[PDB]
Amino acid sequence: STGSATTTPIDSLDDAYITPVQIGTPAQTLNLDFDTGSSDLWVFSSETTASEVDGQTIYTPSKSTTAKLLSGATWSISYGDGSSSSGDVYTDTVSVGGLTVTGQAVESAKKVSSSFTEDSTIDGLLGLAFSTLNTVSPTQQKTFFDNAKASLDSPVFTADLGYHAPGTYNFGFIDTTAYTGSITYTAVSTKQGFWEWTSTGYAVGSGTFKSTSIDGIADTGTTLLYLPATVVSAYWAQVSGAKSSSSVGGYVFPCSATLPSFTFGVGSARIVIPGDYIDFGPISTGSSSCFGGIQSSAGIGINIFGDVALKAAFVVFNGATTPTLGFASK
Repeated sequence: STGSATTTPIDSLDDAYITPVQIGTPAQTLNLDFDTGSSDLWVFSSETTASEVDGQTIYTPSKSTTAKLLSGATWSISYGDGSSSSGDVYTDTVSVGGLTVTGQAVESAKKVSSSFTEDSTIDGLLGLAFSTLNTVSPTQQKTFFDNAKASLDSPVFTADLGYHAPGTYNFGFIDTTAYTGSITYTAVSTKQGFWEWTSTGYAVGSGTFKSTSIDGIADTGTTLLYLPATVVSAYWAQVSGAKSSSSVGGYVFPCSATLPSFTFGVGSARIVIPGDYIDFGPISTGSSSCFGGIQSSAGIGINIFGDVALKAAFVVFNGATTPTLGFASK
């Protein structure tokens, strides 16, 4: 089998992407944030504290003839950005882009943090990291990809995120029309439960390539590119007037600037992030200070190849017995 679904930016800055997901019978369609950095499929629901729901579409398991309470199971998750959610668990039929899994753990939120409530466009998350990170207790549950894998034509999914435009998540096949040149594959460590890999270096604008190993994760659920402070300082030094602002929480730059590109290495291959992808707009309405899309990972504890980086590429998440990652230009 295969599946193919369009993913759409939630706003004009590509702060996140939402993908429609069918849950239950008859189908209830919710717009979920596909997150290769976590492993829980959780939704706003009829069980979510009413004051914490503001415009989201909810899953109502009592209206689904295929929903079953997973008795005794609970979940609770905290994300890198400090947001969180928790609740109980149902199993139900879940379909993405024509690909159907029966018996999928659908984690129903009883509580969500303010960041989730305040974002009316995201109805929940669909985790695509390794199932070892799943938070369901006392019986850990599998991700949608893990459940689908044996049925797929090939044990892979791909992310093709757009810049200020829709893109695609495919399951079970590699669309050879969706990228230019060849896909370069690189080793993955699953030791921390992430799609963790090692970039071979970077360049700033038209500058020379610096060969240096940068360990990080491919994370579709993180907006920005988070790299070591040395690398990030070298980037922003090429933008007149750019500075790290502790009050804003990262590097900012004059909105009048033209940003240089940023290149990262994948083996001997190179992915070029255009300068425009690094512009996250005014820090507040009307300001002439703009937020940068490349930020320091210092104090995160890990480097993160988030959407800023991934949207410059066609990315293969290969879930073979020994997983790998593939990157192509597009």
